[PDB]
Amino acid sequence: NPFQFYLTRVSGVKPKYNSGALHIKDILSPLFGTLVSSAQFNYCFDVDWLVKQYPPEFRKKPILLVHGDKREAKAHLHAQAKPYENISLCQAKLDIAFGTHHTKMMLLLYEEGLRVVIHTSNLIHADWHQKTQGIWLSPLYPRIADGTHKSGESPTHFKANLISYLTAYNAPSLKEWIDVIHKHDLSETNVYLIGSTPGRFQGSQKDNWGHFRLKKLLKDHASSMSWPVVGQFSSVGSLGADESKWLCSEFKESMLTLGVPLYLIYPSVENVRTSLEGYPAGGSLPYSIQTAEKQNWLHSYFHKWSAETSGRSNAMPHIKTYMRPSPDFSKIAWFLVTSANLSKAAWGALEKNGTQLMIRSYELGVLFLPSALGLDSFKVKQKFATFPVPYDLPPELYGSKDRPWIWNIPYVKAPDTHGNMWVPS
Amino acid sequence: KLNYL
Repeated sequence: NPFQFYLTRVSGVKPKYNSGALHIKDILSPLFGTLVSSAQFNYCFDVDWLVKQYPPEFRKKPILLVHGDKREAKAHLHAQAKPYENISLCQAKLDIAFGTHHTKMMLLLYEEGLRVVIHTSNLIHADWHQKTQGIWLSPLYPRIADGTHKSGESPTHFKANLISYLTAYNAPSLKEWIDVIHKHDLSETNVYLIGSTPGRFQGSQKDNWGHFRLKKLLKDHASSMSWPVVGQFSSVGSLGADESKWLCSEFKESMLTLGVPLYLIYPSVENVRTSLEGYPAGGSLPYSIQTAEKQNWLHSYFHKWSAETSGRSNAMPHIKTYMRPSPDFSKIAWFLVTSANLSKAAWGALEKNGTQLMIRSYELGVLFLPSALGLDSFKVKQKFATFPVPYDLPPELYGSKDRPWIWNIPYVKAPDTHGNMWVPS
Repeated sequence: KLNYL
């Protein structure tokens, strides 16, 4: 398996659907290596739950929490962590407003080497229970022989890209992790790192982050050949008064680069209502009425969540994926799993028009490029050399009575799976 | 932050 792309375990589906899936307990297990230290980058944390996901033998080993919390929320997280002597925290500077530290990554240092995990789940019980989530597992990276001179770099430049990503934080405790990475051989890595980092970027630096990073990687490492772009996510930024402000202009332009139908997959009310969680799935799908009412044009790009291929049509998506299928969806030019939702905050927007890219948040993803495997395209694995696309193709359009799930309005005409209504406030 | 809410 050259991909090492996985879904999380979903509670309440048949065991056959969890056979190739991983729980956080699986990732942290002694079978994955003899843990010495770990860093956990995320947005939301439940420290008590988190510490229990580590096996008993590893629970006292040092853990770093990399979060973006401020003020009182910062205090609460510190309070939450206080009991656990072995836990430190690193607050990621969020200088631009409406930015979040959204990246989901684990750095796992073991006796036998190093592992990097990039995924889509918050570190809270609910994100790993009945959600469709994604995970990329690096190989076990060996330590570089104390007597030798080598870069430990891959053809995808992953090691140097991860180090730059970590460097942008400008944080003391990450420098230690940067130095651990320096010591290790990451040359077997076959994915490309796509990061977002808060700032305003100019010159050659435009290419470093966000969708421009993607544009660049697709220019240099894909080739040209009516191939649709598919984008799938769980949160929706304010995109502008029409598609030309951002969506089809700079964002789709980046996505269509190589060497055009746009499908966007976002759960409908109906998807959420009849899900395994019911309406409380929508607590993880924060599309507000305020933002939605500003951009009604967007919703005609919207397609339902369907995932019979992976038995997860009723496990609401918290995964975020972007890809470029052929016209019949039998193959793809590339695949991206990432923390980046459909927002300017996450992907970046052009300022002082043309000259500046403005990114608000920290985001991280891995891009699977056929060229990194020596191929021209991947075949889509129909039932979750052939990439495991975790939802159904082609994506199905919203029916005329469907609406996008919007989290802050009531749904009281029909009960959900659990016979409840949804009344926010 | 313990969740989005």
